[PDB]
Amino acid sequence: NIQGITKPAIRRLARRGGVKRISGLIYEETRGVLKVFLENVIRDAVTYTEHAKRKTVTAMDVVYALKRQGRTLYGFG
Amino acid sequence: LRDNIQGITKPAIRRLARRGGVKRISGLIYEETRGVLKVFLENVIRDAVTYTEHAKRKTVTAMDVVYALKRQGRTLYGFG
Amino acid sequence: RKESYSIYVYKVLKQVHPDTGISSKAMGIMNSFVNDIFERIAGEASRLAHYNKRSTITSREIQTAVRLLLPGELAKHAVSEGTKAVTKYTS
Amino acid sequence: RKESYSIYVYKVLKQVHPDTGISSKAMGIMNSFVNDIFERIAGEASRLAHYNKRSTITSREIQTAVRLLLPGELAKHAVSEGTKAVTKYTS
Amino acid sequence: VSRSQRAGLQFPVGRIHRHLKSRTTSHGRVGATAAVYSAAILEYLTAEVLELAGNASKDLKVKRITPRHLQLAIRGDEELDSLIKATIAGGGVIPHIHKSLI
Amino acid sequence: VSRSQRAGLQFPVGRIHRHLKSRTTSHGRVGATAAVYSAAILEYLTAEVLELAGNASKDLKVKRITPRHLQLAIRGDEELDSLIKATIAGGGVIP
Amino acid sequence: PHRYRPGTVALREIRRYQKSTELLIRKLPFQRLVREIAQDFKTDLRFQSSAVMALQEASEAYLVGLFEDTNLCAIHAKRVTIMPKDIQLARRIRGE
Amino acid sequence: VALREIRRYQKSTELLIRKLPFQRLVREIAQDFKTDLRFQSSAVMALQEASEAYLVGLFEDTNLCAIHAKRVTIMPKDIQLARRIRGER
DNA sequence: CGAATCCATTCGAAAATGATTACATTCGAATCCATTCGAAGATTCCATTTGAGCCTGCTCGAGCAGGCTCAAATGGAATCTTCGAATGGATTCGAATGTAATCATTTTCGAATGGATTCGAATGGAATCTG
DNA sequence: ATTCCATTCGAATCCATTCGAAAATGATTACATTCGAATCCATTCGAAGATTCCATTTGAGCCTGCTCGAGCAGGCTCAAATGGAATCTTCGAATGGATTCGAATGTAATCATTTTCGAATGG
Repeated sequence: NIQGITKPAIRRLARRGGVKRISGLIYEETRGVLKVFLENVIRDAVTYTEHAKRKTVTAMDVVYALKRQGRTLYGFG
Repeated sequence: LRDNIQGITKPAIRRLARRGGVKRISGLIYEETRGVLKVFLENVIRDAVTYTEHAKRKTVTAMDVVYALKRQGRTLYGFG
Repeated sequence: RKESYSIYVYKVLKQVHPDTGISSKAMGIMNSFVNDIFERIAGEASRLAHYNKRSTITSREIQTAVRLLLPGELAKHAVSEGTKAVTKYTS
Repeated sequence: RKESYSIYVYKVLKQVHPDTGISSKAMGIMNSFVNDIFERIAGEASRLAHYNKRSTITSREIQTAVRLLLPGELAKHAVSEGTKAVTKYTS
Repeated sequence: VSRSQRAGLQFPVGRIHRHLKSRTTSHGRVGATAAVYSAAILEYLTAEVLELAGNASKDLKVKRITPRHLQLAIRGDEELDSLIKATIAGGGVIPHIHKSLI
Repeated sequence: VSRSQRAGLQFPVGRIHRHLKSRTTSHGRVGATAAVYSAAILEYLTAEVLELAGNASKDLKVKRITPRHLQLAIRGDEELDSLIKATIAGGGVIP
Repeated sequence: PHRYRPGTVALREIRRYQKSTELLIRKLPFQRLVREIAQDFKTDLRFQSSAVMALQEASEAYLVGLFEDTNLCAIHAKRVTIMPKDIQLARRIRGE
Repeated sequence: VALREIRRYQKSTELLIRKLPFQRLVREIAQDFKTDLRFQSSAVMALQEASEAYLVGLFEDTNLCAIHAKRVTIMPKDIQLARRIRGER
């Protein structure tokens, strides 16, 4: 399902980042980086959910995990 | 006390660079190194003096420096 | 029931800009900002009280925590505002 | 008088390496390391207890705190050790 | 005769006292003049951020504040940028293009 | 019979219980097995670090342990390096 | 046959995507990816929508910052094209 | 001879800056925050250790940046880039 | 060879036992939201191929700036001496915070709408690639 | 001469500011008692001098390796057009799991004794 993050989406993210020219092997590197980041965050989100004896992942577990990682987020609680 | 930043001589910077793994060094590196060292020292000493002043003391101890370092994220082991 | 900081944020906004409004998402962001800053100050004050083998938290601890946490040219004005408020409250 | 973890560190060292000594500076390093880890675990456990609207700290909070902080295989091993101790304590 | 009116503020003093008393470890007391200091600090910071955001909004000929204006106001000031390192949901990035790319 | 002897440990359980009780906010209670869990974790980590440092000392033909050995042991392991990011006064650098 | 020289439309999209504030990845593929990744930790989970949206916002911000650092590294070596080595150097210096 | 110095200074553990000049610099810097101050030897030692570790790490990152651009000589550009990516300035 | 590591010891500070209460956590029900699931449709993004010019990598000549050697002088180390500056501990006391009742606010949640805010056009104001 | 875009008019649409009801919860008065100032006194401890060998630093010269600029060729990313997938929107039953409210237990904190232990000092 990692192939659902297409090449034009990476081009748009690069453009917002300020990149004028892009190589041809950037996309796979970006996909790997994104997968690693997502795994790291989701691990802690699920740990927080399991401690509370629940089966539904809420927004506050994600907020707490992001704050733990050092990536505080404003707007969701 | 004036112009004490020039006591960080060229050989000392060369030794630190050698331990860092540097083969060749430009001639304009020393001024940049002195500037960055001054900034680092100023921040840490400011925090240490704040910690000392809160306790109504006149002597700067090792624990003030340890706490000031831990505040920035530069934890140090072996001094307190 | 649930408590928040919306009333006071709206009061301050109407105090500084009497003809400008706010939205709901900006209100949520402001609430998060206030909660975060409060948690930081409280934690630093507790640690400062613990270091000197004390039990009570006073305005000295708050002043030192503000001096340690806020960047320069913001610590001076904040300390001035707090000192003025305490002096007015006492008298 | 002041407290320290010197006796227990020496006992553990005599358990692992029965013929090796340890200097004073390494002892100071180990004391600092132990204090750091203990403070981290205690803080995380307090936060976990607060998030769930509870007042008692139990072994479940310690287990979850260990799971959050320690990386990879370490955490797994640590958990096992702790569990064993509890089973030997209650019986 | 509320304590906030006596101090001359808008943020509460009793509620801040109640909140401070719940995070003081064990057997920890809280003085009555710590709440005044904390309320004054919070009000000052809020007023600063709101003023900058209102100026940024008025520069664009609109009559409301949105997270975009909050991000624009925060990232344009050095002290506020240094103090706040969180992610504002709905702000984007400040436009900037390198000289060698044009 | 001490609680540590019942649990089979070397680190203290009563002292750790007393230390944990002085961190709970306002009226906060602490169980009796939280101390046992904490003592077990601390003892395990200490034993691992000491074992690695002793192996390094045996490699370097020294009977004693110095901060150089601790730095070598800590920086040579992936998880120990990940967990410990502090500065050891007297270690140097890894070649 | 009107044509644009290579490099103008790139600047046009740079301005267009730096002026806006929306999200750039589609929602359904990201939701599917999140579910597949999370199924390796616990079976039969459920997700609030807000959790997925928070994850998407964080991911997008992370990628934009990483690309800014990559562009800096590419400019250092006297180039305008970004390559995998720039990403590797930026991530190595940042501590990741 | 440049590699011999690297091999010699990577194996040792002592300090590389002289003690008296560093102590004088520390006192001169601290003069700006409070007059008529006193120090302990432990405070100066802790400051020296921290400073040396910081400089060595910075020089490692600088060497990486210099190698990226196909060179062996380090310049101020590399220091500026390393401090910019770390988010120090 | 000597600067450090290890063992003997007496005593206060602190941990283990035993009742006793309350306080907090556990074990059924009963709504009732809110997440998973299935189906149909207009269209807007996305995937693939063709043409081509601009950016990247490599070679060669030229300058330039860093490392290596040597002699002379300098400023950091190293070992007492004086002292006078500053912590640290005891013992009152005086300032200040918590606890218990009793109101009288004050803040939170659920409807009502007039205005600031999205689509849909619009032609003026550039921006551009070819002459 | 061909496209593209900040900025300005309609238009149904959306939403932020008022307005009421009522349940927490501050604010006042009167004890009780922790807790932190305020003086005095011991002693470590940090600062300022004096006196040298000897190691470390600093100019001065030489020259070779390293970085820089220019002319070329080939690798390769961009721009445009045509089919064709698949996300987005809306609707509707079927289903699962948080959340609140009573009762019945499990367990941790608080005194009163007794006793084991580890921190400081020598050797």
